[PDB]
Amino acid sequence: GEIYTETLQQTYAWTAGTNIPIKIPRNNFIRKIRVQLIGSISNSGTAAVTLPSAPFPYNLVQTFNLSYEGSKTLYSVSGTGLGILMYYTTKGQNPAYPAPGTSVPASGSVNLNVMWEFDLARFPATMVQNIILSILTGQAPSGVSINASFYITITYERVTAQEILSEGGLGADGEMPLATVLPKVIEIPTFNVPASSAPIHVAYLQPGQIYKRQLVYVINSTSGINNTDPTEYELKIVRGVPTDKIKVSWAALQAENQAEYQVAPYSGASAIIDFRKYFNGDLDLTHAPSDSIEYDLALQNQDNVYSLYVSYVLPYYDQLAALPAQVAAIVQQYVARQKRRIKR
Amino acid sequence: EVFKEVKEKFERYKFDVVYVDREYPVSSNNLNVFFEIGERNSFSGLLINEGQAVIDVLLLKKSHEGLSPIPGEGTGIQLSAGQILKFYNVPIAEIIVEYDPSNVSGVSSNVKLKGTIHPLFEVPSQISIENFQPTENYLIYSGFGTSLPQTYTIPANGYLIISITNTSTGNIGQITLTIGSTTMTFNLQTGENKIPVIAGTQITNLTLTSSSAILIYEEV
Repeated sequence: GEIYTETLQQTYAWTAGTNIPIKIPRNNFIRKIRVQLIGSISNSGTAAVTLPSAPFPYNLVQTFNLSYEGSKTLYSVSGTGLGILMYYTTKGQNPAYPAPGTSVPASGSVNLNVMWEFDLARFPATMVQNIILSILTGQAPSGVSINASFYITITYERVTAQEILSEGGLGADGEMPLATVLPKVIEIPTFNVPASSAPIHVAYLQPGQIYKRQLVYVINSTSGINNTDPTEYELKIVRGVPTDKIKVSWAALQAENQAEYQVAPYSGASAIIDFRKYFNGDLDLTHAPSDSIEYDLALQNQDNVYSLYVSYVLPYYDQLAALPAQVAAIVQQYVARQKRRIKR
Repeated sequence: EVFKEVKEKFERYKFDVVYVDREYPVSSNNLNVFFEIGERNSFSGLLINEGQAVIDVLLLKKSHEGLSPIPGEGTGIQLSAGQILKFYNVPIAEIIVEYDPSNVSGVSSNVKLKGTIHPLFEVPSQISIENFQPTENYLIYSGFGTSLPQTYTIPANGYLIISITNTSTGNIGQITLTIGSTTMTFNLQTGENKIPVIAGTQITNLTLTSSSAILIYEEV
């Protein structure tokens, strides 16, 4: 239909350690919701305070939670998470001031402006209840004070009753169009994966969604996200004949990100693995028994590994599969286009 | 036609039930916490008033509008410290917890919402309050040394108990309390110290002469 974008008049003050619940108006379907922490970081102290390094400024928003009906969760990433995912999908050009380690002039200030972006394909926001994007802000850097607010810019596409019929009308229960592609960008944290030279089991990818890419990054207690422990990553398809879709050295995994994202590594402890490149198309686990694909890590020391997945689910996945080769072809093409809209 | 039929049917129910957990500070700085449960489905679980403040919890049938109680549409239950609001298949469209206009200033509670929204079944909808008054022996501070790291608000009318324990006996310091336009200073001994107080009284200072264990609570 008619995509059209706007900022919501109403902003939200970034306060330290708060959960700021935001209601996202339900006018049409929602294509992408941008949020920006915009203001400045002030130093009122006598000596020039240098800002914490990566993941800052990103971790200023400790966590994100965009969901509908208060329970069905489309998004769950931390600012540090969605922030690095944002850094890659945009060639390290994603808005993030100030850069890590930058100085707030003694009794003066710098500029604050960070962004996040939740891509909802073409989310049927008119047919669901309450899409609430709760930003649980983190902690203000040491020595400096954050004077910013959030700006929610929402992108609607006037999907009409007519057009909706043209892609398979509604679902089995008719709560969304048949060709709905609900983004399911979740991030599951693992703690104390012990140090090893041989990739030791880190965590399983749980079924109920189609995985497009996975952003894994480890966090040392000392260097934060600027460590170099991840040495050998490994995606083992455990179910069926046991196989290694991936067994690349950390360096080589960061290498594919050079070619893939044309951007230097966000840090020594991060990378991204695109499943469309190790399977034919996206790695689907909609019906695969749980514990069918796990991913490993050879950590120099023993740390915490965060794995953010950019996945999406098809709420009528079977009706899409049980559709006549006639209709399925047309419906598949709408779902197909939508599946790629959810990049970042 | 008279029919005698016999059929043993296997049936199962696969209906997705999504859990929910939302804890929002509720105080003079955050008057409204609002949890969105969708009108179409039904929520069952707990709304926990884990705090000292009393909140007015108004569940509405109609979304997009309220912020006050739309009559017939939404019903309101008042909840005090420790009272749980239990839901049994109550189809709500939004739960709005308002920090009560009548609380003693400074008192806050973390209203947490833990339950699951599952489709609305053909069984009754219900509400009730579990744990109606845990007689509260309300705990204010536990720590050690010779002074307090912060000021504290006393939540209710009752008796302030300051228990000071050390390896000795006798006079150990002083406490200062304020309410409104009054200040009071009290002598502290080891063991129990009991002071009648009214809701909202502030503990503004304590100074001890020797390092001690410090326990402050209110018998209400």
